[PDB]
Amino acid sequence: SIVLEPIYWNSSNSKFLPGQGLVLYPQIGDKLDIICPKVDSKTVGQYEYYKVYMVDKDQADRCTIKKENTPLLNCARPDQDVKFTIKFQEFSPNLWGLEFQKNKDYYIISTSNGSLEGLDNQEGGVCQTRAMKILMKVGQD
Ligand SMILES: *[C@@H]1O[C@H](CO)[C@@H](O[C@@H]2O[C@H](CO)[C@@H](O[C@H]3O[C@H](CO)[C@@H](O)[C@H](O)[C@@H]3O)[C@H](O)[C@H]2NC(C)=O)[C@H](O)[C@H]1NC(C)=O
Repeated sequence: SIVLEPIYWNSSNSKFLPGQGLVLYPQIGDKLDIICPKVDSKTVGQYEYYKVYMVDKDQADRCTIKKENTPLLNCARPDQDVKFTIKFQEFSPNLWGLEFQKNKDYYIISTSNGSLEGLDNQEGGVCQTRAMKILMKVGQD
Protein backbone atom coordinates (compact mmCIF):
# COMPACT_ATOMS: atom_id res chain seq x y z
CA SER A 1 0.00 0.00 0.00
CA ILE A 2 3.04 2.32 0.61
CA VAL A 3 6.86 2.34 0.50
CA LEU A 4 8.02 3.98 3.73
CA GLU A 5 11.09 6.26 3.58
CA PRO A 6 14.23 4.13 3.71
CA ILE A 7 16.32 3.95 6.83
CA TYR A 8 20.03 4.52 6.32
CA TRP A 9 21.71 2.49 9.02
CA ASN A 10 24.70 4.63 9.93
CA SER A 11 26.03 6.73 12.82
CA SER A 12 25.42 10.05 11.05
CA ASN A 13 21.64 9.54 10.52
CA SER A 14 19.60 11.90 12.70
CA LYS A 15 16.41 9.86 12.53
CA PHE A 16 17.85 7.95 15.45
CA LEU A 17 16.93 10.20 18.41
CA PRO A 18 19.32 10.37 21.35
CA GLY A 19 18.34 7.72 23.85
CA GLN A 20 15.11 6.66 22.14
CA GLY A 21 16.24 5.70 18.65
CA LEU A 22 13.76 5.57 15.79
CA VAL A 23 10.04 4.73 16.19
CA LEU A 24 7.81 3.80 13.21
CA TYR A 25 4.18 2.89 12.50
CA PRO A 26 4.15 0.65 9.42
CA GLN A 27 0.91 -0.94 8.22
CA ILE A 28 0.48 -4.50 6.96
CA GLY A 29 1.43 -4.42 3.29
CA ASP A 30 3.94 -1.58 3.52
CA LYS A 31 7.63 -1.98 2.67
CA LEU A 32 10.74 -0.41 4.18
CA ASP A 33 14.40 -0.67 3.09
CA ILE A 34 17.27 -0.61 5.65
CA ILE A 35 20.38 0.53 3.76
CA CYS A 36 23.92 -0.34 4.88
CA PRO A 37 26.55 2.41 5.27
CA LYS A 38 28.21 2.90 1.91
CA VAL A 39 31.27 5.05 1.23
CA ASP A 40 32.26 5.74 -2.38
CA SER A 41 33.72 8.98 -3.79
CA LYS A 42 30.92 11.46 -3.12
CA THR A 43 30.00 10.11 0.33
CA VAL A 44 32.50 11.15 2.97
CA GLY A 45 33.23 8.94 6.01
CA GLN A 46 35.05 5.88 7.38
CA TYR A 47 34.06 2.28 6.72
CA GLU A 48 31.23 1.34 9.09
CA TYR A 49 30.45 -2.31 9.79
CA TYR A 50 27.25 -3.59 11.42
CA LYS A 51 25.16 -6.68 11.92
CA VAL A 52 21.50 -5.69 12.30
CA TYR A 53 19.02 -8.00 14.08
CA MET A 54 15.28 -8.28 14.70
CA VAL A 55 14.96 -8.90 18.46
CA ASP A 56 12.44 -8.95 21.30
CA LYS A 57 11.66 -5.98 23.58
CA ASP A 58 13.89 -7.28 26.37
CA GLN A 59 16.93 -7.64 24.11
CA ALA A 60 16.44 -4.17 22.70
CA ASP A 61 16.21 -2.62 26.16
CA ARG A 62 19.33 -4.38 27.31
CA CYS A 63 21.10 -4.07 23.95
CA THR A 64 22.04 -7.72 23.74
CA ILE A 65 21.69 -10.45 21.18
CA LYS A 66 21.58 -14.19 21.82
CA LYS A 67 23.87 -16.40 19.74
CA GLU A 68 20.81 -18.05 18.25
CA ASN A 69 19.81 -14.74 16.65
CA THR A 70 20.64 -14.44 12.93
CA PRO A 71 21.26 -11.00 11.34
CA LEU A 72 18.63 -9.70 8.97
CA LEU A 73 21.27 -7.29 7.68
CA ASN A 74 25.02 -8.01 7.59
CA CYS A 75 26.67 -4.74 6.61
CA ALA A 76 30.16 -6.06 5.77
CA ARG A 77 30.86 -4.35 2.40
CA PRO A 78 31.18 -0.70 3.46
CA ASP A 79 32.20 -0.01 -0.15
CA GLN A 80 29.11 -1.41 -1.90
CA ASP A 81 25.32 -1.59 -2.00
CA VAL A 82 23.86 -3.87 0.61
CA LYS A 83 20.27 -3.39 1.72
CA PHE A 84 17.33 -5.36 3.13
CA THR A 85 13.68 -4.74 2.29
CA ILE A 86 11.36 -5.42 5.19
CA LYS A 87 7.94 -6.39 3.84
CA PHE A 88 5.34 -6.02 6.53
CA GLN A 89 3.59 -9.16 5.25
CA GLU A 90 1.32 -11.45 7.29
CA PHE A 91 2.68 -14.57 5.60
CA SER A 92 6.26 -15.45 4.77
CA PRO A 93 7.21 -17.14 1.49
CA ASN A 94 9.85 -19.21 3.26
CA LEU A 95 11.53 -20.38 6.45
CA TRP A 96 13.70 -17.28 6.66
CA GLY A 97 11.07 -14.67 5.79
CA LEU A 98 9.55 -12.24 8.26
CA GLU A 99 5.89 -12.28 9.35
CA PHE A 100 4.14 -9.41 11.08
CA GLN A 101 0.83 -9.06 12.97
CA LYS A 102 -1.33 -5.91 13.34
CA ASN A 103 -1.10 -4.15 16.74
CA LYS A 104 2.21 -5.84 17.58
CA ASP A 105 5.57 -4.18 18.31
CA TYR A 106 8.84 -5.19 16.64
CA TYR A 107 12.41 -4.13 17.42
CA ILE A 108 15.58 -3.90 15.41
CA ILE A 109 19.02 -3.17 16.91
CA SER A 110 22.76 -3.54 16.32
CA THR A 111 25.22 -4.34 19.13
CA SER A 112 28.09 -3.89 16.68
CA ASN A 113 30.16 -0.78 17.38
CA GLY A 114 30.89 0.26 13.81
CA SER A 115 34.47 -1.04 13.73
CA LEU A 116 35.58 -4.16 11.85
CA GLU A 117 36.74 -5.72 15.10
CA GLY A 118 33.39 -5.23 16.84
CA LEU A 119 31.15 -6.51 14.05
CA ASP A 120 30.26 -9.66 16.00
CA ASN A 121 30.01 -8.06 19.46
CA GLN A 122 26.88 -9.20 21.21
CA GLU A 123 26.37 -6.54 23.86
CA GLY A 124 26.17 -2.74 23.77
CA GLY A 125 27.47 -1.17 20.60
CA VAL A 126 25.51 1.51 18.78
CA CYS A 127 22.28 0.20 20.28
CA GLN A 128 23.67 1.41 23.64
CA THR A 129 25.87 4.40 22.74
CA ARG A 130 23.96 6.05 19.88
CA ALA A 131 20.44 4.61 20.28
CA MET A 132 20.75 2.94 16.90
CA LYS A 133 17.59 0.90 17.28
CA ILE A 134 14.15 0.84 15.68
CA LEU A 135 10.71 0.21 17.21
CA MET A 136 8.03 -0.64 14.62
CA LYS A 137 4.45 -0.36 15.93
CA VAL A 138 2.77 -2.35 13.21
CA GLY A 139 -0.84 -1.53 12.41
CA GLN A 140 -1.00 1.42 14.81
CA ASP A 141 -0.38 5.13 15.49
C1 LIG B 1 24.19 7.66 6.18
O1 LIG B 1 22.79 7.94 6.20
C2 LIG B 1 22.44 9.15 5.47
C3 LIG B 1 20.96 9.34 5.59
O2 LIG B 1 20.61 9.88 6.86
C4 LIG B 1 22.85 9.00 4.01
O3 LIG B 1 22.48 10.17 3.27
C5 LIG B 1 21.71 9.91 2.15
O4 LIG B 1 22.55 9.24 1.20
C6 LIG B 1 21.81 8.83 0.03
C7 LIG B 1 22.74 7.99 -0.83
O5 LIG B 1 23.81 8.77 -1.36
C8 LIG B 1 21.30 10.05 -0.71
O6 LIG B 1 20.52 9.59 -1.83
C9 LIG B 1 19.93 10.53 -2.65
O7 LIG B 1 20.95 11.21 -3.43
C10 LIG B 1 21.53 10.40 -4.47
C11 LIG B 1 22.59 11.25 -5.16
O8 LIG B 1 22.01 12.32 -5.89
C12 LIG B 1 20.45 9.95 -5.44
O9 LIG B 1 21.04 9.21 -6.50
C13 LIG B 1 19.45 9.08 -4.68
O10 LIG B 1 18.41 8.68 -5.56
C14 LIG B 1 18.85 9.88 -3.52
O11 LIG B 1 17.98 10.87 -4.03
C15 LIG B 1 20.45 10.93 0.24
O12 LIG B 1 20.17 12.18 -0.37
C16 LIG B 1 21.18 11.21 1.56
N1 LIG B 1 20.27 11.83 2.49
C17 LIG B 1 20.71 12.77 3.32
C18 LIG B 1 19.77 13.19 4.44
O13 LIG B 1 21.82 13.29 3.23
C19 LIG B 1 24.34 8.79 3.92
O14 LIG B 1 24.71 8.55 2.58
C20 LIG B 1 24.75 7.59 4.74
N2 LIG B 1 26.19 7.60 4.78
C21 LIG B 1 26.89 6.51 4.53
C22 LIG B 1 28.41 6.65 4.65
O15 LIG B 1 26.38 5.41 4.22
